[PDB]
Amino acid sequence: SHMCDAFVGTWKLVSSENFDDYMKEVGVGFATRKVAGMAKPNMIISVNGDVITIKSESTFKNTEISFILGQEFDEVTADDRKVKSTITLDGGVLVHVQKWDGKSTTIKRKREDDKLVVECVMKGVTSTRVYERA
Ligand SMILES: O=C1C=C(O)C[C@@H](C=C2c3ccccc3-c3ccccc32)O1
Repeated sequence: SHMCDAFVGTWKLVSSENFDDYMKEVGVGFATRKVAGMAKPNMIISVNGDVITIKSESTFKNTEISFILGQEFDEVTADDRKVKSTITLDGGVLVHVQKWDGKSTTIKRKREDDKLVVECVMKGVTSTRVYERA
């Protein structure tokens, strides 16, 4: 048993708060915000050795990242940013920093009760996305 056991699984989005405003702060344009904001993604997390894979599947976009903790990688975000990402574990929280165009956003993912809570932060703006097991 191991580092991210409690994250592993298939998860479905059940609530979202302030996501439009988070996307605005990120720089997402109107049409992508409207369509992206409707999506109810399935997040599929798995671990094979040191490699963590997070897939997100929705009607808007399918994304996939695989990574080793602490080791920077290239990511294509759902809104089509090309970012440099680094994901670490801090006290049981996955902390994902994305850098692009001189900007930065942090996504934290944590287990809380039977949920997986995703907090997306851009400057002063937070969005909270709550997932339950599918
Ligand atoms: O791990 C997670 C789980 C979440 O529910 C949001 C997701 C991040 C994004 C995101 C970030 C910035 C701009 C757009 C989008 C977007 C648009 C559609 C679906 C998902 C996402 O990151």
